Amino acid sequence: EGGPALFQSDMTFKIFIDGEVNGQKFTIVADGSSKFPHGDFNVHAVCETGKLPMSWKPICHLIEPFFARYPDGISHFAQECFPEGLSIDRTVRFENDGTMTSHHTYELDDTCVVSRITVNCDGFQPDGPIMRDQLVDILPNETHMFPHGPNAVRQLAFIGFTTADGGLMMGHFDSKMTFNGSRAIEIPGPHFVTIITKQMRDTSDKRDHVCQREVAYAHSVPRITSAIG
Amino acid sequence: EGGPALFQSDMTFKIFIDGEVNGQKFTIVADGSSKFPHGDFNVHAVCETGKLPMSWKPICHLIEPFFARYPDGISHFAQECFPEGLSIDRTVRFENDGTMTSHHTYELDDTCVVSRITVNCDGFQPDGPIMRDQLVDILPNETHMFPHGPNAVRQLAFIGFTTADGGLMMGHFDSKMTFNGSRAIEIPGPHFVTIITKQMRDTSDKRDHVCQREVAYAHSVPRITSAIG
Repeated sequence: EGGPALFQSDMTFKIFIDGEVNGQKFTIVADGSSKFPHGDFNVHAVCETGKLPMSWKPICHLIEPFFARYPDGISHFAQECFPEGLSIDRTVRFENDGTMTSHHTYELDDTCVVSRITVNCDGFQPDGPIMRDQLVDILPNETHMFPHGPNAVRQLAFIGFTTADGGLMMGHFDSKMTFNGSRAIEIPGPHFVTIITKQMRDTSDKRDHVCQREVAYAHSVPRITSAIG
Repeated sequence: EGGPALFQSDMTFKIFIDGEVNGQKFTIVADGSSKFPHGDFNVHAVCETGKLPMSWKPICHLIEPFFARYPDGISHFAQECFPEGLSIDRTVRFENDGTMTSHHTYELDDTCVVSRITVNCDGFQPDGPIMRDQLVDILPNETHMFPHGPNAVRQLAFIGFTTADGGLMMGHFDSKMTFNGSRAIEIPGPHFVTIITKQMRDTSDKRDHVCQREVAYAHSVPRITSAIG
């Protein structure tokens, strides 16, 4: 084969982000380590226009669904999209603040994964927690995956960020992964992917950047057999 | 504060819902039971105005967060809420359909929680799957519970329902649970409550009713410390 067959070796991956936020175009390149059976992987990403013009927090999701660990019995869409690869459209709407809108595309490089991304960030508060970099932590979460028509899936998530003064900035994440190819592909039934993420600027680098860790795995949930028995 | 002490016995509950949908009033009354350790309780619901004019499925979250089994280490906020009690303001925005707005008060009467709810459902598509009773089941979810101000927690969820043509009706659920008391109560950290829900008709009760079983348990997700391993 195959699709998930391709993913049984250890893996590297490459991320070319080409973003902007309220005007300031920037470029971010990152590259990647994920060891079979995946589920746990770290990213080094380097801001190539020197300094990043806003927080690195909201970048987390931008910097690899195929690397989530799936149990047998839940079909691994993101992995089955290969080799044809997949695209992603995604909005994240932060309350009383801005909206990221990414478009990602992905290509397999026999055992590498090239990821090429546009992201616009607009209507954002320049005085707010993302620009003033008042974003303390990134709450873990149970993202919801749903079958989206014949060749895609949808990922819905609430992304929690803790504010300087110990509040909460809530983001609404709506993301659609679509298979590029023409052949048939199984759309898994409704499930979840748990995503746990830790971020930080690798203190030994002259150029703005960060290291990032993510644990991410799929599960389903109980079924009820009857409403009395 | 001695609220969780109270819930250490087997309780009952009674619910009065005053509803309207597309300008047509309806009333639902419910009762049920939740034996310690709780988290798997059932409710018998009856429409007091004859025939309900919409699917029963979307009524599910209306007919008891204090009956979610928590584990130690997470404050079980809806339980700390007594003896005083708690209220909920909840909105469910359905994709391309209407909104359900509800206000709930909860009172404890010895070992009975009495619930009083007014809900308004507006802008619902008359030929839609909700008004045409074409919802077929309810998808299990992972609500996300966040602490909110000094007196409240916020609950956020994707509540989906399978329609009869096997598509998906998706609700954006946003709920604020407020402590009615003037003391200070412990505001738990960000966690989750998993909810599984199933409805069935008891064929002995000739009235318009549902029996609804719910499995609900809170859990939190371990927060990675090393950005390494």
